[PDB]
Amino acid sequence: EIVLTQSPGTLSLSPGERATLSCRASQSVSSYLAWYQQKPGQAPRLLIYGASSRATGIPDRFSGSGSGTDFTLTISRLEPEDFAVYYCQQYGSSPRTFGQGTKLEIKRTVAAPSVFIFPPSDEQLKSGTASVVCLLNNFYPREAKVQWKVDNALQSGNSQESVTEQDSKDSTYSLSSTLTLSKADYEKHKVYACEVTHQGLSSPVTKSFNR
Amino acid sequence: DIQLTQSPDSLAVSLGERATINCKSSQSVLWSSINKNYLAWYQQKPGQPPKLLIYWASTPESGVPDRFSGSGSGTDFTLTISSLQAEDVAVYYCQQYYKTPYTFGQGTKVEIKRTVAAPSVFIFPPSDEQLKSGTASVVCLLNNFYPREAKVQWKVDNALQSGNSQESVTEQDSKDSTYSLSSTLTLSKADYEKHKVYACEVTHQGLSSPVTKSFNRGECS
Amino acid sequence: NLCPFGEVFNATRFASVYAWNRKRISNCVADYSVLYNSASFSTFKCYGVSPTKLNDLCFTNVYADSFVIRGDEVRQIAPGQTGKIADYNYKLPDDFTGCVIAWNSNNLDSKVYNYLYRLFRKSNLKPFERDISTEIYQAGSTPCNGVEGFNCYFPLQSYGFQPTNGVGYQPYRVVVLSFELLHAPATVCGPK
Amino acid sequence: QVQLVESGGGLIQPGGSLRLSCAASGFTVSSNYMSWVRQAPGKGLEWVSVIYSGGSTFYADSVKGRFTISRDNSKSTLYLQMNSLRVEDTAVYYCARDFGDFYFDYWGQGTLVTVSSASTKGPSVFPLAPSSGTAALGCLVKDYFPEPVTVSWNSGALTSGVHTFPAVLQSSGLYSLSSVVTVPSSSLGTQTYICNVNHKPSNTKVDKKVEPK
Amino acid sequence: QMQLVQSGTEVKKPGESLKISCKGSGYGFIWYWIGWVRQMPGKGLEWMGIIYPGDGETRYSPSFQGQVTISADKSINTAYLQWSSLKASDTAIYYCAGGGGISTPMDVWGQGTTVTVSSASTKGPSVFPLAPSSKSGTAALGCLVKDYFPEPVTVSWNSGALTSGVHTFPAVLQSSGLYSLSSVVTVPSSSLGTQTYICNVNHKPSNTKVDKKVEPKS
Ligand SMILES: *[C@@H]1O[C@H](CO)[C@@H](O)[C@H](O)[C@H]1NC(C)=O
Repeated sequence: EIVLTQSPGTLSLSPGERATLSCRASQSVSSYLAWYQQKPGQAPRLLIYGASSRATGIPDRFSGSGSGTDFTLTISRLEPEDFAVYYCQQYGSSPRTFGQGTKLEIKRTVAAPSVFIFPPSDEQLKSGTASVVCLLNNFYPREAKVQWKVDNALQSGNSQESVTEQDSKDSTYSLSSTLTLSKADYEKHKVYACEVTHQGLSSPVTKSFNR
Repeated sequence: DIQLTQSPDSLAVSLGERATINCKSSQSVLWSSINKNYLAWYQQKPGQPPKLLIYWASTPESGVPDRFSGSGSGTDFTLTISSLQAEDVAVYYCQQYYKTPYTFGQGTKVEIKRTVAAPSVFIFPPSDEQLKSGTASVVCLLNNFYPREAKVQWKVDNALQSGNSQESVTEQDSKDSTYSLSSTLTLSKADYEKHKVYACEVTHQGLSSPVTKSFNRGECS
Repeated sequence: NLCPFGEVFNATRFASVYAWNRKRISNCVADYSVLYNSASFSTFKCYGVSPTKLNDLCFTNVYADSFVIRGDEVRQIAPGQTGKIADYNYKLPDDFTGCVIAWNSNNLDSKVYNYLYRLFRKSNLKPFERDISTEIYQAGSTPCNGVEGFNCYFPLQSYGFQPTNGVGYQPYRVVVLSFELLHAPATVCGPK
Repeated sequence: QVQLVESGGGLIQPGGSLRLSCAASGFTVSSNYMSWVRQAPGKGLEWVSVIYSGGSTFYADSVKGRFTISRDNSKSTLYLQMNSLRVEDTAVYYCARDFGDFYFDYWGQGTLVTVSSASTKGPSVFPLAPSSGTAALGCLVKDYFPEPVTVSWNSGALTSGVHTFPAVLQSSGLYSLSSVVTVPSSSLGTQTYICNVNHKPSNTKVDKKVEPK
Repeated sequence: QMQLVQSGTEVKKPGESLKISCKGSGYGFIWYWIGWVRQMPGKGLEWMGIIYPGDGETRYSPSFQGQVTISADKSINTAYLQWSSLKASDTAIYYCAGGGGISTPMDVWGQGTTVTVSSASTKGPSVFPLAPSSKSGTAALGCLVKDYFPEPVTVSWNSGALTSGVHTFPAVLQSSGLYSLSSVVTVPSSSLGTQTYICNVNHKPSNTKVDKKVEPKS
């Protein structure tokens, strides 16, 4: 088996810049390399074959180079939709193998999150479980700190977070943190607050409600 | 999984006579493009690895004496040893190599046939040195007999024993074509000293009536 | 009156496997020993007959098939095998009686190359079939009118023989000896 | 124009069997190499099997003896039979047109194969009501298995401002998900907002209306 | 002509792993396919499998497909037969053979490798006399070699001088897991008062050497 190593694992650039991705081979494969692009929730698309020939329908800003053990993919003049995971595949020997990929996100101006809090439904509350939801809408960069505080007591271990992939026109992220509790534990406190720390906020933003 | 069955399992031929061994194939082993049957005959003498005697069912391997011949086709093949000699005593196998997996015959034992020779029977009581250990071994010896088939029965105080005896047979002697046999009766020392008469009774084709060799425990001259 | 096995094995240049060469050998005495106890070869696989009786058996005709392939594909030159070479370039019959002799040819056929193999075919080849078509391969229902394009590919492909490659990618020269026996007088025999 | 559309993904117990189909358009499947390439959740691409133009078949070591690739020329379809699935085989399987056992120039949309002993469970949909500029509302789709869940807003008429989050696997062994929308706070009394949730593994279709409390 | 040589005798306990060797020497090992033959004590030949050392092509019997493994190293011209967990079932002699191709007979044979797989452990024999009966023309005497493991033992008479009339029987496997043997000799009974008959028993696995004198009882 021949391993393909891609570098870097992830790369972040602004639109209009150049992206250079490297694929290195366990043994030499002699221009028998292909490049694929995979956007979230979609299938891979053939970008480059023969390490240097461009597939049909692919814009000229994609270019392939290299041979032997060293290969390079260059995407010029980045467009907010050119952002996806890029895979190198070798067809020198059997079995054919892929690299883990290089994820390429887009760089944009810092955007503060908008914070909303949702108390548990009455309908779910009749069931025995309360779910408190905190939403951070349209922020950048991805790094954000979300803290659940119940009557100003910091909660731990009963929350789960989910982040969207980059919105493909305005390049923001959004995040959901859900705090799940029994109805007995839920009706044992009064104030439920969600505190958000992010680079785009001068000080943390707290959104709270009373039961 | 082509199967091969040879017949007979055993064969007794006198010096200078003819030995015939048939091998029947479950399926045909004729390679129609080359028009040759992919069948082989091997000889294995006691204690030695098999030797290739004949390939392509009839072509003798280099150095094999002319008295060996191969015959047959389709599903029926025969190995023929004309003028059997004492060095030809072995087990003969037919093997198919038309297709993988290769398969062997069950084997054909070839011994020399000679005039009937009665065994000479001897009986050995357990040594005093062995009795100190806790187990007694009585030995019966049948020396220089043919044919190989012989019946040996142990009697302790005229009571027939069962399940406590083991037999051993030599290979055919290469000069007089006789066999010899050992029957070992193993007992506790208590059961050995609960009886007096120990007898080994031999039935063989060369004896007019059964021969009994006995001793009395603790008897002397 | 020896048979010209040297012209085959010691040939200056070898054919590509899609257009494999065949030399017919007849009315001659074949001394296989000058060929068979050379240890030069890397693979010497025989099927239905052993070389140790070849110097001393007889056949109507003998065929020597010459070509060049890769290491990964020398295993495909055998009966009951599957793969690009066995299916689209050179196929041996299941009842094949002969030998496949292959040796590494990196010194001679690898440069810091010209050999090709068939990449596309709708149906596998029958045993001992030779396809030298350069017709454009039609992968769709639209005809191709003889130019490469969408759903129409060139059926052949070049080997990338470079000396720095791994042992599997190096060029190997392969000779297949087939022994033809029919209902006719035998014309190729050994010293015996 | 080339089209590859897949069929047959679903939940299956370990040791069970499943058959994936890939209907093909725009080329003749009987004269082309075709392959099945799987992708584990959150992992890379793994080539699984290939069928040659001449009918020859090849498989990867992880699936040999269990997977069988096949083709129907009278239905223009590619099939993958699996027979003895393990939980490590859980992945999205992609149908791909193969250029001579070299590279994959056209791909299908993929179908998801989940191998788990867990039972199918339908989701429960709850409202996330708007607060007392811009306001946010949404729907919480909780306690379902397996994936996926498809959510719309107003039967596809509302697409601007919507964020449906990836599912998170609770410690229950079940999945939960939220989809939210950003709308003018003028609108809440006037406009009616309904989320349409569809979980086909459970045959569940819920149209849940959310409004301020 | 080509020549095969195999590895030495093996004695193992059940559950152990084992790998036996067969090395080829000669003119044209290049085209030789190496097969493996099992022969259990007193039974016929069973074909196990075949390998081509040049590229490692291997074929197995369905009876042996999944629980042995046949390997080869072309650099030393050696074939290998391997078990990962031995059973008592596997006690046999294993022959490596060679033929000049697939669907060819096996011209070349190795000497064989004896494999004994038993729960027993090494024990020296105990040697007892089978004394001549108290009748002195022809007499029979012998040695009983009991309770030893593993095979083999060598028995000689008069330090190798006595050979005519000697019958050393094949060893027998007792239910104890140990072996027993007897060697007898017929001699004139003139001799019995004059000549002293000593049997020498050698068991190399346990480094046991025993000389036992055989005389009539007193
Ligand atoms: C082929 O060339 C080799 C190497 O020079 C030589 O040893 C061999 O004799 C040649 N064969 C013939 C038939 O001339």
